[PDB]
Amino acid sequence: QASEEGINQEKCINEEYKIWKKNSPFLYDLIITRALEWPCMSLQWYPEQQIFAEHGYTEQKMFLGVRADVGKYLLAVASIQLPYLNQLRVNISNLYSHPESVCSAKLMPQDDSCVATVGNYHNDVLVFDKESFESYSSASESPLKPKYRLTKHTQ
Amino acid sequence: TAPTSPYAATQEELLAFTTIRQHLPDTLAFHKFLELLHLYREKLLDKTELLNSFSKLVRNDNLTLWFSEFIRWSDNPILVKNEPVDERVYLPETFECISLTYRKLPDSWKQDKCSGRDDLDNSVLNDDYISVAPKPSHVKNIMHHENQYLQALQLVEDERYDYDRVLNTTESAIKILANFCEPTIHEHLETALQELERSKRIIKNALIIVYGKEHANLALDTLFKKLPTAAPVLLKRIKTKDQEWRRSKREWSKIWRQIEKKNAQAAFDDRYCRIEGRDRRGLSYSRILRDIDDIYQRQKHRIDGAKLGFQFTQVLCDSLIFLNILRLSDAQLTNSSFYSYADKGRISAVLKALLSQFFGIPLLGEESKNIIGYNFFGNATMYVLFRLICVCYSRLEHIKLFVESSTIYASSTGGYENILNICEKYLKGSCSRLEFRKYLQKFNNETCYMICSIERLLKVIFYRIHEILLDPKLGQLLLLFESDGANSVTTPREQMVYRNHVESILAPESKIFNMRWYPLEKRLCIQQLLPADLTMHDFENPAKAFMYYVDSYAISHITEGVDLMQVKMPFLRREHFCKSNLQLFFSTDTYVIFFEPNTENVYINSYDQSSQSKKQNRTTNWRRWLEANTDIKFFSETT
Amino acid sequence: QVRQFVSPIISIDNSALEPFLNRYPASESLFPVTEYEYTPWLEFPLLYSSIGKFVRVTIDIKWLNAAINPRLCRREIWGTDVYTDDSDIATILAHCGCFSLLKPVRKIAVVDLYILPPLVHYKGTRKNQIESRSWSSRQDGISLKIKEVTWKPACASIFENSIHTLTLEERLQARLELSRSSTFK
Amino acid sequence: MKQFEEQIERFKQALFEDSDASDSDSSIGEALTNRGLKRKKGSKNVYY
Amino acid sequence: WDLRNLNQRLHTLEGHEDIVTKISFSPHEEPILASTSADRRTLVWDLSRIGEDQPAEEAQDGPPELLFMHGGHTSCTIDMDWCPNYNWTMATAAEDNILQIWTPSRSIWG
Repeated sequence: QASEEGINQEKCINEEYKIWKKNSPFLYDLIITRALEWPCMSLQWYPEQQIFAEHGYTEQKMFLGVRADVGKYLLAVASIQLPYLNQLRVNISNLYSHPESVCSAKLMPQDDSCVATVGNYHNDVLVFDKESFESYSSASESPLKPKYRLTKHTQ
Repeated sequence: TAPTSPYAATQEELLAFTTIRQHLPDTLAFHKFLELLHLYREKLLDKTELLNSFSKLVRNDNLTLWFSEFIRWSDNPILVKNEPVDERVYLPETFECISLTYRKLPDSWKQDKCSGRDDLDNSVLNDDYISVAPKPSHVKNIMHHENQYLQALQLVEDERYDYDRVLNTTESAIKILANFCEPTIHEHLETALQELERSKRIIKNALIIVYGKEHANLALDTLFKKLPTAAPVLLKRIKTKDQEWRRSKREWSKIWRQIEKKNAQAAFDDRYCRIEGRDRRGLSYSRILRDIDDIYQRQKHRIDGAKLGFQFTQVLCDSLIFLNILRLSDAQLTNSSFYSYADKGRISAVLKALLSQFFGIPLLGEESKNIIGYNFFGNATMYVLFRLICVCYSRLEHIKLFVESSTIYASSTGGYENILNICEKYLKGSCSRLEFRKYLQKFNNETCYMICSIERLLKVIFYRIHEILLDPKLGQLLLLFESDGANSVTTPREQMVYRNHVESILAPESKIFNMRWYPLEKRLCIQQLLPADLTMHDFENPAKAFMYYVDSYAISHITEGVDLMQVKMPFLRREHFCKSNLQLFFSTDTYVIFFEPNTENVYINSYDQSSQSKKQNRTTNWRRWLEANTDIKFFSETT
Repeated sequence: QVRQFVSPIISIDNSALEPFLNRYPASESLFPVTEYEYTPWLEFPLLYSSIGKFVRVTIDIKWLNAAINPRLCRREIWGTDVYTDDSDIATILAHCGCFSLLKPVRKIAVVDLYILPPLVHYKGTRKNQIESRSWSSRQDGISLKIKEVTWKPACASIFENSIHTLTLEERLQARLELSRSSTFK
Repeated sequence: MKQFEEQIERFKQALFEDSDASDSDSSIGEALTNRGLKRKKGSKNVYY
Repeated sequence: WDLRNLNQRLHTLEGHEDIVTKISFSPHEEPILASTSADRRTLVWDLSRIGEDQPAEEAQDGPPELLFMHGGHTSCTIDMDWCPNYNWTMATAAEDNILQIWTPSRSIWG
């Protein structure tokens, strides 16, 4: 009996889908849909930018924290192609496993290398820096360790 | 010369309106003006709003005033009062019943007296029981009066009655007034003035007829005073009117006689008339459509537990009856007068084709056909055509069965066939209708009364078919039919793309009608499909259902089987390099879409003081709208 | 500089009906006699014996849609502020100004209507873009007037909200499971 | 301009239209009441 | 909310018919505000349209200070962020493992 409601609901979710998909070329000037591996808990745009004028685009950067699974909690960096006005893919890379969960991962405004990460699973704030990302090696069995551990809270 | 219709457009108003359109600088402005008028007609456009838009399109004051004068506009406080009706008009049905219709009276109603009752009548008459008739509530099969040759006679009789009452009134008034006109009238006036009070009504009615209900009182008074010189002018007028009306009645009685002859003969048949009237009132285009629509609407919402499915079902057994119908059709077609020489061939061909192709009438590895029901998709015209054909078939077949099973006219070799040959004769013009009907009367049967309706049914059918032959969208449609008469056993996707073709060939507004043929049972089923409806209602297992759905989601313009009453549109109703890498993943038990990872979809379209000033207007209007150490800190931070 | 015209005012004097509206006292007119579930095929009975009491109708959300309801377009409403008992209750709501036809509604309605003796004249006036018709002959039913309209705080429970009660990560883990088997592409 | 004249006449007829009228093509048969079936071409002549 | 008048809600924007979760301003123009909610939509409001007039049919989509509405997702959108290097562009991550980079047409705001 509850199936009926759930399946109807899922179906109109699908409905909204291609009814947005169908009239997209009359609504947007750009659409890039990416089916990443994992659920991305957060995103933050990167203020540094590459401009490939002769090639004809720009790449921006993105910082994601995703879960692969329960307990598999990871971070990644993406490069994003935007087209050029003045005269096309989403690339995942830089994937480092996190010690515990990420609910919010904020990078310092005037220095990208640092990221304060916290999650719904721990009361400790873990702040990462240059060396922590660059001393990590994807071949290693252990995750990173942040620049500092900040703990005052109990939740 | 040419006749003026009621409330016909006058010349002044047509002149003024064409000058209005001329002042309107564009034909687009004229079209907008027609739109204003039409939207006011369709109860979406108010009066004052019509005036306002008219002025904001005409930009001229005198024409606005002329419109407000033509629109008959008046701004006053509309007063609405609600007055209940008197207690005695409904109170009876609260009285303590005694029988079905007789209800005991309450003491407050046995409290008024009749003053001429003696001691007898206070013991015979009934005092405390009323007769409260019963009240229908929601009658839903209304009978009509079908005899239309009886009502013409009744109209003749009413018209001559109305002439008579008038002529008689003017006669009597002429008599009295002419009595009041003489030389010696001034002498003995108080006697004539007494024969006028005793006859005031006849003269009042004569005045009402000759002048009107406004001048009647005037003339009556003015003659009560100035009698011996008012009487002659009235007499002259009334005699002139009388003469002309008598002259008119003569010349129209010239015609009443012919009416009475013809219809008096042909009006002693309340058998033929009920049948024919109910028939003709049944097979009206809009009535057919409304019937099927009502049934469909009752299904969609499950009002009485009725679930969706088919709305019309009927079995067509014989295969020769169709050839009989074709025979009758061609017989009548050679004797019509609407269509030119080639349309006869066209319509005969179209009927033959749609009969043979669809109905499959000749003009462990083979059952797959009889298991696949053949599908036809069309619009209202096709549905009406097929309803007519099924009705004609049903009536012919009932005729044949009744001729055969009934053991009186079956004893002849071809009684049914005799009927067929007689109808053949008649439809070509070789026999008239009187012999036809009197010969029909031999059967004494309403079931055999039903044979005459074939001419009407065929006329409607020919009309539909012809309007299809001029329907330029017909071709593909029937051609599409031809196409789907070649498959062996269809997989859904073919039928769905067929249906999408059909639904596309029509305008965006239309319905679809689905007609399905089961040659195993030889059954015709009809249904009505709107955008988001299921074409195949029966699935024997959830896996089959999921398969058909996914196929539909793939191809079908709008997913079949989804509750449109629940969709909520997700947007407000207001050198390029593109690469698509997306696979729609489905579950088979929850229908959730997933995506296979590493999917890229990109859409690219290659094609300031305004923004800052809008920002500033925001700041300004919003600030205009607007008008503890915390305030200390803030005011340290303010400017 | 455009001329601006003002459509007139509309005044309603339901003062003669006062002995009926107040026939029964308050505190003893709490329960409607009978209750109906609106559908475009609803027909009240004759209710002569209970004049001065009220009934309770219940309208679903789909019925208040000018596209689903077929009766909404025929304009079957006679009267102003007191209507014949043939009138379509949806049109009564939309004409007495309890919702708008252009914006779609999202709640269940519970309407409570009065029962009133017939009237001598039913006046038809245009409001909210709904032009109720007029009846000058004698009516044979009774009349209805809106006593009060109450909307349902919860009409239906969209399942994405019932699952919205669950925690993000928890419900997200069951998401991954469904993504595994899926039995098809 | 014949079509325009027909349009003007149609608009005049719409203005001319009475406050209360019968729109449905089907008329009221015998039917002995008007409840339910008003707007039925002659239902002003019928009552209890 | 405005800090010199905190006794009073500055204004209230309507249009989501269940829980709204998260919001963000545009780092290029201030009058543009983005909001994400549980009904699978993200709404963009141009606040320069307080108090404006709107036609009858224009009132269907919501108050006139509503600008745009994006619903290409299929579940609760997790979060958003504006790309600060390009105008009118935003990236949204949702619960169904989907990322969306999108910017509306010029025509609505140009």
